[PDB]
Amino acid sequence: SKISASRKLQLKTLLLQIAKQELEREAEERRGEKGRALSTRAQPLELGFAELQDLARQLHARVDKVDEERYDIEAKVTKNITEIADLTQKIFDLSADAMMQALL
Amino acid sequence: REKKKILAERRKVLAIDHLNEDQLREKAKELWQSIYNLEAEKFDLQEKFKQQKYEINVLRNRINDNQ
Amino acid sequence: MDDIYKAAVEQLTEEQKNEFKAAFDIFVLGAEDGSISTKELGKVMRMLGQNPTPEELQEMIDEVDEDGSGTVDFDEFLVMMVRSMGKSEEELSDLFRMFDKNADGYIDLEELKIMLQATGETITEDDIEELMKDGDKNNDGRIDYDEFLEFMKGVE
Ligand SMILES: [Ca+2]
Ligand SMILES: [Ca+2]
Ligand SMILES: [Ca+2]
Repeated sequence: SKISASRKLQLKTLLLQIAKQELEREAEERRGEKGRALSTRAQPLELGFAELQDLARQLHARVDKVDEERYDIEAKVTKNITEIADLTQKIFDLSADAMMQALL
Repeated sequence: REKKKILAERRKVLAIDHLNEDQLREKAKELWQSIYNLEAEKFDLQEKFKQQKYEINVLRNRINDNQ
Repeated sequence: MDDIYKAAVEQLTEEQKNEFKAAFDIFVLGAEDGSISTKELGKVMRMLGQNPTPEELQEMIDEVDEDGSGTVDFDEFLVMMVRSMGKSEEELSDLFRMFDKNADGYIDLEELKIMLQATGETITEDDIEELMKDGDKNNDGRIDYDEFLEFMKGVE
């Protein structure tokens, strides 16, 4: 070989560190993106009696809206879990320290 | 004049229309927190959906290349 | 998985090598070729509190035998010693995605070079030539998911 096995092992180790680093940052971007989406999709409350009970009914109906949308995307994720499980099954089808003491 | 639609609107009248000033502003807080919680779950499910599409794509490459 | 062990051998201090040579020279007392046959290896394991079959034993010799001689010499003995001194597949799958920057399901040479450049270490054309050389075992210009798993087997 044209470089030492110790070098290729050093490079492989450093490659994994920075890939892990890119994974971590990607998770931090996702956190910040989630907060921005929630500030848009769930603007915090800003508070008369009649206007209050109109709002509460609008919020009550919105709860029903969101939970139906959230179910609809959960159904797609669920079939993807079963599909992944089907594709994964298709791919499947395709000691020394006691010696040194006893010798020395 | 749909019976299932009429009943679907009676659920918020039954839930809200009988509270006084202050249970109303305390019920509205909990409704919003529920909406916020559901949207947070919905965002996470959307992120998971994208990652599955990539994972399925990789799986399809592997099956084709190992056949 | 074999060049991880030769990296460990390369990083043995002269004190482990001097100790391992003393143990090896005792190991080979009586052998006519001056190497560890199944006879001597069996004696040490019979005496280490085990009991191997005469072919259970040939398997351990043949696992480090880069000689086709059914015997273990000192260099093969060092490999054997460090082999007795990785990362989960679900974790490697997520790291694999960080390489595949165009998300096509493969890592090509340029994506490998972008990651290498990101390491901070100085990279040479032989570093890159032999890293892709180790990963791509069907020399098709890509390292797929399965090749990536074997490429990284045992990497800390
Ligand atoms: Ca040999
Ligand atoms: Ca790619
Ligand atoms: Ca390949």
